Amino acid sequence: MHMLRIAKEALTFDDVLLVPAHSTVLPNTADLRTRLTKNIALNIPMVSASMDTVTEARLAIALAQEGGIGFIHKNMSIEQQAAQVHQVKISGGLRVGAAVGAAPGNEERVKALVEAGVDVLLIDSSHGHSEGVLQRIRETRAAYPHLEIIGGNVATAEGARALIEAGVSAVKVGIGPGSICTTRIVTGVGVPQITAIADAAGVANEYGIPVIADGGIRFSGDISKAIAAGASCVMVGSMFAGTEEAPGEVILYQGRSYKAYRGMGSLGAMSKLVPEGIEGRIAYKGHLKEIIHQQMGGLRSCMGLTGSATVEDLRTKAQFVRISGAGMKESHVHDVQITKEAPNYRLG
Amino acid sequence: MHMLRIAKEALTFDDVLLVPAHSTVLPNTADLRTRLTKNIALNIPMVSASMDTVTEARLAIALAQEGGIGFIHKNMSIEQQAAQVHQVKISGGLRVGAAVGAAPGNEERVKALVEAGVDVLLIDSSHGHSEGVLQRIRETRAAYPHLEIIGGNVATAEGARALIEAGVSAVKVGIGPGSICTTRIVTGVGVPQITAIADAAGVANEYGIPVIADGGIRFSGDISKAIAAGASCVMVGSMFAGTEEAPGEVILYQGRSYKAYRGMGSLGAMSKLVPEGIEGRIAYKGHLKEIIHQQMGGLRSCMGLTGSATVEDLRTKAQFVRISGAGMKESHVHDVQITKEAPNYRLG
Amino acid sequence: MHMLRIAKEALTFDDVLLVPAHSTVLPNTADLRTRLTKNIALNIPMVSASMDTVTEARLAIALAQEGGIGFIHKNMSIEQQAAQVHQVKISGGLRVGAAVGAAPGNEERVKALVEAGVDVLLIDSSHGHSEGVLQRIRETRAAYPHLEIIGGNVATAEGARALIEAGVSAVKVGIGPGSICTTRIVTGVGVPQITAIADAAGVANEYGIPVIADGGIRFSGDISKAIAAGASCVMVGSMFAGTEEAPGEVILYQGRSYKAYRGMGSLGAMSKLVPEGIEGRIAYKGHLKEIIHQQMGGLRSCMGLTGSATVEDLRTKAQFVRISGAGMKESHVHDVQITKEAPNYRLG
Amino acid sequence: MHMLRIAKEALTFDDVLLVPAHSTVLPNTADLRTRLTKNIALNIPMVSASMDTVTEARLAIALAQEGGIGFIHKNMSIEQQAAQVHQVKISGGLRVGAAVGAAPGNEERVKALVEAGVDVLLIDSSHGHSEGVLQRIRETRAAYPHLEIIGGNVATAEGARALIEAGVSAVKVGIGPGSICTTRIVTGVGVPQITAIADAAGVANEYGIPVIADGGIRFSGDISKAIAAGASCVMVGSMFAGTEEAPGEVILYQGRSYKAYRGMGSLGAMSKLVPEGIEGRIAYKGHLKEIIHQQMGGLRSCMGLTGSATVEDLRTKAQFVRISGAGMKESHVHDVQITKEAPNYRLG
Ligand SMILES: COc1c(C)c2c(c(O)c1C/C=C(\C)CCC(=O)O)C(=O)OC2
Ligand SMILES: COc1c(C)c2c(c(O)c1C/C=C(\C)CCC(=O)O)C(=O)OC2
Ligand SMILES: COc1c(C)c2c(c(O)c1C/C=C(\C)CCC(=O)O)C(=O)OC2
Ligand SMILES: COc1c(C)c2c(c(O)c1C/C=C(\C)CCC(=O)O)C(=O)OC2
Ligand SMILES: O=c1[nH]cnc2c1ncn2[C@@H]1O[C@H](COP(=O)(O)O)[C@@H](O)[C@H]1O
Ligand SMILES: O=c1[nH]cnc2c1ncn2[C@@H]1O[C@H](COP(=O)(O)O)[C@@H](O)[C@H]1O
Ligand SMILES: O=c1[nH]cnc2c1ncn2[C@@H]1O[C@H](COP(=O)(O)O)[C@@H](O)[C@H]1O
Ligand SMILES: O=c1[nH]cnc2c1ncn2[C@@H]1O[C@H](COP(=O)(O)O)[C@@H](O)[C@H]1O
Ligand SMILES: [K+]
Ligand SMILES: [K+]
Ligand SMILES: [K+]
Ligand SMILES: [K+]
Repeated sequence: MHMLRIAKEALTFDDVLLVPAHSTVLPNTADLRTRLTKNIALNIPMVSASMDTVTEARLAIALAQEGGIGFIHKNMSIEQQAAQVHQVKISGGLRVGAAVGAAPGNEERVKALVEAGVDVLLIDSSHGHSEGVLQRIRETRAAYPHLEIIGGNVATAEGARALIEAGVSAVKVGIGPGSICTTRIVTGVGVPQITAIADAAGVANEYGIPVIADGGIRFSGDISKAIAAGASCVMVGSMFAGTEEAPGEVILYQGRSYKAYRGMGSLGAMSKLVPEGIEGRIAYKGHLKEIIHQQMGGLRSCMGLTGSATVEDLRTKAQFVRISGAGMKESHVHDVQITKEAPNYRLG
Repeated sequence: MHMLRIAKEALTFDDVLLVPAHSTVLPNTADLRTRLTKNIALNIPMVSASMDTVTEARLAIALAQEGGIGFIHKNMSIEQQAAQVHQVKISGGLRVGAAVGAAPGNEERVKALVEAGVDVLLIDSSHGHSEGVLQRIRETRAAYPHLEIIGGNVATAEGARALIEAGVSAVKVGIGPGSICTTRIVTGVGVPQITAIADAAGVANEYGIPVIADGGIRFSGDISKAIAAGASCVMVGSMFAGTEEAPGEVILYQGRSYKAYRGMGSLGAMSKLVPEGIEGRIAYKGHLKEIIHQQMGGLRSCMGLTGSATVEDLRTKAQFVRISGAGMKESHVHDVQITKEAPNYRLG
Repeated sequence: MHMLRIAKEALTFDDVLLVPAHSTVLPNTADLRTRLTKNIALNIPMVSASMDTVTEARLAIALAQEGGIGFIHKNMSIEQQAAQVHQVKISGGLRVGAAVGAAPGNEERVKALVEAGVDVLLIDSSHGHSEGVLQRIRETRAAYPHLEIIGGNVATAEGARALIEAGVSAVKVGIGPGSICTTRIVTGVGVPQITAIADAAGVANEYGIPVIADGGIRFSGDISKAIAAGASCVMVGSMFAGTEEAPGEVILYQGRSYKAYRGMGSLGAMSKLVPEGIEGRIAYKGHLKEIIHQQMGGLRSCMGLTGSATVEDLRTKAQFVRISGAGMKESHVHDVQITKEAPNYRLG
Repeated sequence: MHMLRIAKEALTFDDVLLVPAHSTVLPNTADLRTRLTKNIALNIPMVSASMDTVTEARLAIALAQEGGIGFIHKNMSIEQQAAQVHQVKISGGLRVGAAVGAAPGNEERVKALVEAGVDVLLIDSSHGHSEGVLQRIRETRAAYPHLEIIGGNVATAEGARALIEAGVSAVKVGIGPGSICTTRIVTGVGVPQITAIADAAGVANEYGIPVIADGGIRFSGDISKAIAAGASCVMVGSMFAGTEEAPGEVILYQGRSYKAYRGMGSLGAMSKLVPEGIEGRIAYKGHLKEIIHQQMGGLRSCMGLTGSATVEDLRTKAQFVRISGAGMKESHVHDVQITKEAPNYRLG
């Protein structure tokens, strides 16, 4: 019978914790280096979302200087987007990426971006397993046989495989886990992100193709978990939004400091439309460099606790335990009133 | 032993998500057409609840114009109910339904409604598996052999089967999931709605009889899930209550705009009574046509994500994953303050 | 290995719902009659807690008049307790019970209560499986071979069995589920109440001995569930506290009307003590008769939905489904603002 | 496949309850005596955290007088720490412990503490399975063959074993359950505490080595559970913070009385640092002696309910049931407004 076609149970970040192990690794000796694509290395496993409230040249420069790579968003003219890529390239040999989406008629944007020296092109869609997206990847790969191309987003083994066979240099994973996302609520479609990363990685591992975990990262411990689940690096929006280097001005509202943060599927980013994201504000965070130091500090401390000398060790060898709701509540601060916010644990 | 007679675990909407798949379907090319009954087609898979704060001729007209069908409520005289059915029929060949409940002595209401040209009669009860309800269905089917009859509500395979054998043209499913319902709390009786739809559909599928999923639909993603669970269309109360076309005037209260919305089992709708619903208010929503566009937009986007070309594909082929509480929390917007409500994600 | 000695998973009320079935039963034709003990019948399956903020003669009279039985509390002199039992007996042949606890030196209280015509003696302890309690039961049974004796509380098969072999006429079940109870938090000891009732009943059924489900009943649906789990009737404190007939005066506080309600293990009821209950206030509820009508209305409607003609049918034949947290949230009223509290669903 | 490397499910305090059993034990006849180490007995199973807002000589004296042992913290000079150990020793032959952490260069602190008469040395780390910690234990054990040494923290069987083989006299268990801890959130690493205690004890039991359960104890029932899980005693911070005897002055804030309580991994305790704890305030609690009486009262009442004559009986024979979220909610006080806080159940 099995009238209800339930393929399996799926987990996200708050369903699991990493198990501590024998370790000779110290936090400050952990090696954070990793891969974005088969041919592009990173010194830290962080990439910035291709969103108009997160990544232009300014943030892409600060991030590349810390060892990551920024993806310049496409909500600007072809000329401005190429100028922004070029600005990153002439700021000290830094690497940069750029998003172009998946619609037809992006050829001229793609050509401008390759000419401006873009290191990696992101063909990104809310549905990477769409035949349109797969065909744009094939055409771009035939047109530019040596361009590094990231394609996404998928949330399944099958999708990771279709992207790899279409020619991607990395698979980006995540359908609906984003802070600003309403896709799962408005469509009913999604896969909890830890299960999505692991399913994608089980395929991509076979071809040596890295998986980028995109969306849903809120605390530095979610980075650790995303990597242990199979990701080679993570993509973040909300963790970098609100930084000084992110686009837009600081807004003061009811004693607090904010920057705008919105989904690229929100009515405002898209300009009757049916949106799959919201328009919001995110607490001002100060300089990207300090945020990065705190988040990588957490990852470093995990690598010490797990005995993971390198990111590959965390990604292929660390183990999880599955926890309940009570388990998650124990993991947070509890039964004490906080008198000073820690820089790596800001709730409100 | 098994002293505790637990038949199985049961799931509702927030326990599951739909898995994305290979798709050539685009949202605006998805085919939304479906069946209400074996012989009555709909252009969209939405029917309105037979409630006195949701459906009279006005809403039934607007909905039929969008491709759905409205069920005129029975809290009015036989004459007014027939006049309302007739008003829908002479508003451009629109289809209309009407509720009559299940008590004896409804014969003359039934005759008036058939004469006024009603397309589908709803014999609706809070307990469709009641022998009284089954006998009213049999008598109505012998009296009107070609009248389309919907019978409900049930929440089990056995109940769906008893309704089919009594002569129904469609089975309506749902015991207790409604927004305004206190049945499960006051009686202890109910079945989580995704499991209820799937159990009913496993039976009804064998006879080609559609299942209508009634109650508990809050976001457009719940529509997708209800169909993937086996429903051919959904019935909604609260999603249409508060629209301009729903009965009753707009109430202004503490800066906000409302319309009355109440269970038909509430003390007010029934006039010592023991109620199984409450009397409430629901946010003013504006015109039904825009609400419908947003909800069908979500369903369309699901069909694109799932590669479901038609509603039948979603209903018989899409797959689910089971999620935890943490999974559901990730699916909503999280860790960002919303500055503008999206029209398809209004919380408060 | 199994270092963690976990005997099994256990459930309470909000973990389960009752499945609707074929029914010829109508709510107002359901038979509510049941057994308190092997030899004492009740017209409704409700008994009142032996608490000093719930049951003296006044409430015990009103309840017996509705078909239940009240247990007079022991926080008064032997003489006052016998006078209260006698007052119920001379108010029209009504049945009455009285609590005496389990400490040595209760012989003279017991003799006074039997002489005042008590129908049923409650030897009640927070730990019915205590050897002291079992020996007081044996001695009382040898002293009064025809006195109906209820012993409790237990939460296991083994405990139910030890009480039966000690000579009880009914087993009372519940360790820690009470509204006003902190036992499980302060000791770490308890069994979720639906599992506790079913385990006890699996034993008691073999001897024809009824089980009384004591504590944790909040809504009328919990009564249905407690019986379907194996109870012959339920004992309630908080549902009857705050009624006009319960002991104590109405307190007005911040616009609302209250009566005191406290655990018998609270510091105030016991007068360095280590309490296992709290002192509180409970909303004023009006007359017991109307409360009873609402709660039995819910039970009646369950019996209609489940096709349970008698309480025995509900107790031995109805089936459950296990639900998630999302299931429970769907069961309550949701996504609507309540404008008028229903008499059987008062939250605040 | 099993791409997601999930070793097993893990539980903490709120996931389980203890099952009541046949008992001849009365609360006030229960024997609370236990072991801290193989060679050091305690009269009650409570030790105080080595934190600068919890334990100096003053609290260590009051606790030892009640039958426990206090661990003097190391955020002071070697001389002050030895003077504090000495003060406890000359306050009536009381036992005392002292923390030294795990970094190299602690030799001279260790020598000063042994000379000042410390009974037990705590070599404590946030990662007891670190090779650095294991080597400091070996060196300290070769240097002081008869010094009782506690090593920690671990959360696994493997870790308990590595500590035992390094020479510890007791294993301290807990990675991340502390009130003031953000390790699990900032690193992603941790094990729910009931599972952590049981896994560690399965190893330590084989060598007769006690396990100390450290962190996450909020109510006296958590003590019972920690012992039944395999601990010989518990270590607490927040339960003793805010007592009169704990370090620091009472702070009055918004009508309420507090003392500072902070993680030893917090930015303030450590003085760019990446912290693993927060700085907070905890309600003023009054004298340690009364707190201890309430907490041991709860444990005593558990031993009565479980028929556990001694702590060893609770630790090796008591059984658990696994509960849901609804189970935990039933265990707390519910559906009543508390008018007087009980001394053993203070929420706010
Ligand atoms: C492309 O950026 C995304 C991504 C990566 C994801 C989602 C999403 O909604 C958007 C915005 C949707 C946009 C800009 C409309 C164009 C399109 O539909 O491709 C999602 O739910 O999971 C992943
Ligand atoms: C009939 O409308 C419903 C339906 C469809 C359902 C329930 C319900 O309470 C009412 C109102 C109950 C009324 C009007 C009283 C008459 C009766 O009892 O039939 C429910 O809980 O699941 C389904
Ligand atoms: C006896 O009334 C109870 C019962 C029935 C239960 C509990 C309880 O705390 C009390 C009050 C405890 C009292 C009055 C102290 C005397 C004693 O201990 O027997 C409980 O937790 O489950 C069941
Ligand atoms: C040592 O005290 C602890 C313990 C016992 C634990 C944790 C922790 O963060 C600290 C403070 C961390 C400090 C003082 C920094 C030095 C170090 O790292 O050892 C934890 O998460 O589980 C157990
Ligand atoms: O409007 C949107 N709806 C849904 N997902 C979006 C939208 N805009 C961007 N995203 C995705 O959300 C991610 C950011 O998630 P975050 O880091 O949790 O804030 C982006 O990298 C995209 O994958
Ligand atoms: O008083 C009531 N109690 C319980 N269910 C009701 C009541 N009135 C109507 N219903 C059901 O609730 C459904 C509406 O649910 P909603 O769409 O979640 O607001 C209706 O279609 C009926 O099935
Ligand atoms: O102080 C107490 N602590 C724990 N349980 C108590 C206490 N006083 C009474 N009880 C139990 O709690 C029951 C009432 O539970 P209630 O109906 O949920 O309010 C009583 O019948 C007793 O079994
Ligand atoms: O900063 C910190 N971060 C994490 N754990 C800490 C920190 N400081 C102390 N601890 C641990 O937390 C325990 C106290 O937990 P508590 O009793 O739940 O308040 C201590 O005994 C240590 O094991
Ligand atoms: K914690
Ligand atoms: K989301
Ligand atoms: K409901
Ligand atoms: K309780």
